[PDB]
Amino acid sequence: VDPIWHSIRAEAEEATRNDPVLGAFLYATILNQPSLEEAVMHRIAERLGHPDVSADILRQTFDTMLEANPEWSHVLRVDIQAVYDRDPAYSRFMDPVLYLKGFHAIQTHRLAHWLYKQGRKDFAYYLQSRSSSIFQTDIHPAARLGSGLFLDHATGLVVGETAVVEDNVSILHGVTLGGTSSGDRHPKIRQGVLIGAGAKILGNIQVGQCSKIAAGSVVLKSVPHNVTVAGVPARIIGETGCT
Amino acid sequence: VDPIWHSIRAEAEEATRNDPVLGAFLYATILNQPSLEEAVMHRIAERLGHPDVSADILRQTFDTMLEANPEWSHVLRVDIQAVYDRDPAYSRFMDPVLYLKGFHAIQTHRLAHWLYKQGRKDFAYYLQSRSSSIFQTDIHPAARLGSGLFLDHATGLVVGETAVVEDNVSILHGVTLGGTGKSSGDRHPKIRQGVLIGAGAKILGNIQVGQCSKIAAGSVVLKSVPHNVTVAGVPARIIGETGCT
Amino acid sequence: VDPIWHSIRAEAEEATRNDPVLGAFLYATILNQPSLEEAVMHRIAERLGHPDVSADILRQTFDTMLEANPEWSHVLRVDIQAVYDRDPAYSRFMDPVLYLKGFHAIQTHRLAHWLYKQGRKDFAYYLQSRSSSIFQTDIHPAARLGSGLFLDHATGLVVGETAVVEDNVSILHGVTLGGTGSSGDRHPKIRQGVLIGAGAKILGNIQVGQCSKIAAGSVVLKSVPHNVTVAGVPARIIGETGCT
Amino acid sequence: VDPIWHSIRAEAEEATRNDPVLGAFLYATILNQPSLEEAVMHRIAERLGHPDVSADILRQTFDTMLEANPEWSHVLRVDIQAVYDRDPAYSRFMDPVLYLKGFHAIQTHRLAHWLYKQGRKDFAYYLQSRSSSIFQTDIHPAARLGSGLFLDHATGLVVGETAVVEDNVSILHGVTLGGTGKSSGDRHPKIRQGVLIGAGAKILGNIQVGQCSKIAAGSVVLKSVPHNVTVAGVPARIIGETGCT
Amino acid sequence: VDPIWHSIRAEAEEATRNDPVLGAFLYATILNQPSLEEAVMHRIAERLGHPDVSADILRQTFDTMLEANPEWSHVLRVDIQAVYDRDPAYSRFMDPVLYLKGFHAIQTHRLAHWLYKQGRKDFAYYLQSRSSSIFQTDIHPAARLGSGLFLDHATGLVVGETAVVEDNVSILHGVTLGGTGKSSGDRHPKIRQGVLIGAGAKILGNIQVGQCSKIAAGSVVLKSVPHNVTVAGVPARIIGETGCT
Amino acid sequence: VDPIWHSIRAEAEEATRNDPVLGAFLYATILNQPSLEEAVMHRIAERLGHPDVSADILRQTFDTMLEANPEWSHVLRVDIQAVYDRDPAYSRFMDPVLYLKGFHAIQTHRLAHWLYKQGRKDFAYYLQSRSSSIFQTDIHPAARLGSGLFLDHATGLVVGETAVVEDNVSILHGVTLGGTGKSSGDRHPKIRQGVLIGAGAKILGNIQVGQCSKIAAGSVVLKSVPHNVTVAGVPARIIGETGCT
Ligand SMILES: [Mg+2]
Ligand SMILES: [Mg+2]
Ligand SMILES: [Mg+2]
Ligand SMILES: [Mg+2]
Ligand SMILES: [Mg+2]
Repeated sequence: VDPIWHSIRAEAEEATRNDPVLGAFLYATILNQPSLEEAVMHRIAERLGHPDVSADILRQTFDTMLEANPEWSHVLRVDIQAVYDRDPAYSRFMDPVLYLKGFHAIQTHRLAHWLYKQGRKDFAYYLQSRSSSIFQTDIHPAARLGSGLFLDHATGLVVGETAVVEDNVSILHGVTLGGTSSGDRHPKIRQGVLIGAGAKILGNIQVGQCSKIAAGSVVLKSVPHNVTVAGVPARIIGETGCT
Repeated sequence: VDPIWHSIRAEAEEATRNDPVLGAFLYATILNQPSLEEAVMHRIAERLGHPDVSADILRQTFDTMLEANPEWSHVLRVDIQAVYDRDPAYSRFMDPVLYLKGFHAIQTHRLAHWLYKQGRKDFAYYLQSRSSSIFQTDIHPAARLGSGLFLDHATGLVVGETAVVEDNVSILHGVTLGGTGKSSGDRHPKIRQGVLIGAGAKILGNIQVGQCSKIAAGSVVLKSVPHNVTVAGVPARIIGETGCT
Repeated sequence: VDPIWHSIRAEAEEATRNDPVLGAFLYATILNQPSLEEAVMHRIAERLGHPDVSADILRQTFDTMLEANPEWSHVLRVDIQAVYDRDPAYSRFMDPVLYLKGFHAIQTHRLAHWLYKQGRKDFAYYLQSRSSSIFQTDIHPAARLGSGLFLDHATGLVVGETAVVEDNVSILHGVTLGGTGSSGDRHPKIRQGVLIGAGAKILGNIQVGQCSKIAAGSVVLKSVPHNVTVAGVPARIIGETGCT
Repeated sequence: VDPIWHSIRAEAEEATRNDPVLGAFLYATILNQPSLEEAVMHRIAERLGHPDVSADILRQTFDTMLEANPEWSHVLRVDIQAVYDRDPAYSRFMDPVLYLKGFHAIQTHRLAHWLYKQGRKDFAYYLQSRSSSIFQTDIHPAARLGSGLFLDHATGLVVGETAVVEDNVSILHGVTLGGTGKSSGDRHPKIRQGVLIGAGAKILGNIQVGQCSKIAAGSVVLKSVPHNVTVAGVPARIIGETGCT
Repeated sequence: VDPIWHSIRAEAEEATRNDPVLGAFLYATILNQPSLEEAVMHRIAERLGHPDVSADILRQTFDTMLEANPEWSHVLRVDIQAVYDRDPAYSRFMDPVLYLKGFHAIQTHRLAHWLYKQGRKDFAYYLQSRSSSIFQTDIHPAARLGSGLFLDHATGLVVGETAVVEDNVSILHGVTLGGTGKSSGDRHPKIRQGVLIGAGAKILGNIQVGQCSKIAAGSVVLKSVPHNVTVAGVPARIIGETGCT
Repeated sequence: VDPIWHSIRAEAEEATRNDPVLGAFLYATILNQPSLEEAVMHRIAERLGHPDVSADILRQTFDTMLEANPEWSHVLRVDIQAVYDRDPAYSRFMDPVLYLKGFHAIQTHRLAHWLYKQGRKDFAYYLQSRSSSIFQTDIHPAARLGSGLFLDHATGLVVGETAVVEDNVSILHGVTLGGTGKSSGDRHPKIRQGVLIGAGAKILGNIQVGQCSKIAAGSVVLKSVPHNVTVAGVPARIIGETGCT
């Protein structure tokens, strides 16, 4: 049972038929692959590949991560499901896999996070640098991100060293989870939270579960659960629930 | 008669004499080209090319768009003329064609939009994905952008699926024409002709910005803006009257 | 003696020991290089290198800039020292040289700026274009940037043609030093020691006085006195501060 | 009508259907191309392309050669027909166009040869160098090669600066059309119409190989060869009579 | 129990410690690989990879042939064993896997041969074209090559469509197993077990070279050669007796 | 003074004005370079560069060789002078530096030879493997080559582990300095000074070719040759007197 994988294979076959100049891209990336994991690792490694460190090295490293962490198989599928559930602009499971840099960046972080805890700090920093340049997402490898994360549009995401994001969170573009203290100094974003475009959340503060942070908000103090905050500085302007 | 082409040709010629190391780039992109259209498609294809999908296939596919849409020839030139007229930092028609990712992003979108309407949705998504990563401009292929569009600096632009931008619009970096977050069906802004949108501005929801209006940098616009006004702030308020360029 | 360069070589040697698969990257960019300058020029050239204009051409041109501006040797070391002193997420001098695109964007501008003063505007604009696309930093070649500059995270930086930034300034991502809405000199002057918060927009022919701090998300449309903190849309003075 | 072209397009269509992963290669090289000329020029540019001199610059230059030498359209097709008639290992018109380096090298020579005449000697020598490295054919740009030329397998062919090859010749791999002692002047072979040159044959000096004759494999030819003979051995000696076909 | 595999890993580890700049190459090609088969496929795919057809697609296609053809695992190791035993210039099992183009060209043909039989003739001919350009070995995908084949130096190898090379054969560079002889049908040589073919030798026509025989460098062979002889000369003459060993 | 270098710079300058599209190539390879050494190292590294092992790593390793072997500065110049003096087909000192794979193969070998002597055997074999594939010259890094070596056309050169080539030797394409089949230690030829070796010639065994002698094209040399003679044939016989220069 892997309904997502078989959906993705069917989409890739139709796409190839529908546009056969894309067949090298679709066969290499989806159709020739033995699994969804290897198709995701392959695509991300090809986007991050560079003369400095080949796609192959990245792909091979990704594989060793997947072997030290077989639960990523589940997390990964939950992440794809998040996009499929939450983004109306895209209708296929194949879309975050092939196209969506936010999805690419999340799994890249998962790689660099694992590497970083292994003492492989340069590899992790390399991935961090490459993701920042190619996906425009600067996430410190020490950062903790939950499963079912939705990073929509993504451009300009900054996430600090001691930041934590829990499960089922949605983050848009232009968001900072940063400082400025110099110990634990970055936000903790509890489960189900939505963070709107351009929001700045600064300091070791907490954003309560199910809360919403309106676009352009500057959040300088903890936000309770089930509320909506907005503005510079952010004040409560509404109530909400984990919908 | 094509004064934009011939002036770009003479700009490239001087640039090569001035800096001979750039001769391969200037000849391949401009001087060896038979037309402005071909030069523009070449430059863009080269910026977007990747081992996943070669610049050649992008270039070839661009040309199929120009065949099916000859009016792109005119749209291309008014988009160049917009940069020439509105940006004081550059003085040559060649500058947007060679260097400015905003201009490249616009034409990329026009290709993707055409492809999307033809049912070639993976090709359109691929271009949108590549434009987002390379030009930092995330424009859904279903979005509708008019001619005379000036995308200045560009970085961080997001334009939603149901957005419409009319003619002679100018948009700065860090601009979102997006949704509130509910949110389905027509849920993205309508930007009427002559509008200027300042840096970092967020315009959210199926709301309209009336013709010839100006949105100051950093504004968060949640309700419709009438024509002929300037709005600023979080949330936006009308601060002044204003007119078209 | 060049303790910064000698620490980097040591950091890179241990790095390859620790992770040998990165040996090609680390030997090519650091250990094989005769100097810190050539390691920095080489990394930047590899990042910006493209079929259109090769890394080799970029690297060669960088060396000519170095040859013509000996003082860059000193400026480069103060910029590195700044990341080391001011950023708690990184512990090695090698970090900005290898990974930090803000650092790479600054030295890229110093090259484009020099080129642009030589009349080599196309080479200048090509660098500007590439840096805007690869490092997400759009700095006009005519802008002036002082030494000890720290560009943290960098993504979305926009710096206009007439902008001036003095020594020892720190600038976060999403910053605009731009204009609104004119003709000539229309861009800000950021005096020494200033800190500019994430997302902050500083527009027009205005100045931010020495040691001042602009908070995250501030929109600054009037000149800011020395030794203050400003915040808000639009910004107002919310405090007093000094240099460090 | 251009029957060769139309056959090639149909063959490329079937090929893509039979093995879709080859679709990018087959579309970019054949199906997206507007003419046979452009398909051939494109494939060759891609094979020769390098970071030193991009495929694009090679492809643009080639197109410049075609404009100044409209005769090439014909030469190209008779070269292709030569392969289709003389090689039993291949059944399709597109085989030479996509795959056969001997064919690629002849058309590279034609480009180099024209450049050379134009005083563009670096570009000529660059192609010669790249062809020698990638197709293993070293042909001096000053060499003259006729049409209906068949370079079968090709590896290790060397053709001297003053060599001439007439129409309808077939040359195998390992063939030297080379020099003898030193000497500076006219010093390489003139090969007349219809000659077949066997594998590994060495033909040295300003000597002539007459109309319709056959050099067997491994022959060392140091003296002129009459028309309508077959020669063989070291030193090459006549062994039979032969004619054209 | 894969003593070849285990020695190769150990050679790669030592080589990386000895020359750390080669670490990316040796990790990616050896030490990050799960098997000898995947390392050999990877190396070959990287050497033949091109923007026309990526290394990735080659590697994926290779892995498919391994799947459908489990026999190759054995043929591969008797090939590698052939090199270790027969070449005095190289001391490691890692050497053919990484460096030796003759070894690469052999395994490449085995892929192309399989594809050709599946009806994927274009992919077979692309591999043939690419091998001929990069390894200088032109082997028709319909040629039948036995196990334990040693191709030493390789440059200039040409093997016709109807050729058959039996097991335990050694072939030097510059060798042709070719035709006369565009007669169509069965028209290329049949080389029997244990044969040694010297540099430069040309074997032409549907003829046979019998077991354990030795063809001296430069020989031109136009008629069947019996078992257990050494032939030499242009034309080739039996000059002696020889045993297998 | 360094007249070779100055002449190359002037040639380069002239070439770029003659053909501006080649400016990126000619600046990056010659005009932007501070020495002849660095120009030659750069060209070779760019031809040999691959995703497996970047041109930068090769170029940096070549620098290391130069740092330890300042003597190569002279060896390099006399190698360039050999081409200028001996090849009537090219009139500029720049020609071998840019174009001639035989000259590139020589300096590649000198690097590989030095690495091999340092115990960096894998880097040495990789260079040997790459040169074989890209220049078609298979030279074992343990071979000793003197200065003033002219490798004309080069395709198919094979030089064995224990071969020695003394100064001012000229070797054509298709040449083997190899072994016979009774191999142990020294099993490859010794070519003394001033020898000319003709195209396709095979010199097999631990035999010696004496001073100023000439080996005619196609020859198979199986026993030692005294000084001041020409040999020819299969196998080769002394056919006259000669004397070199
Ligand atoms: Mg390509
Ligand atoms: Mg092409
Ligand atoms: Mg190059
Ligand atoms: Mg590759
Ligand atoms: Mg030559």
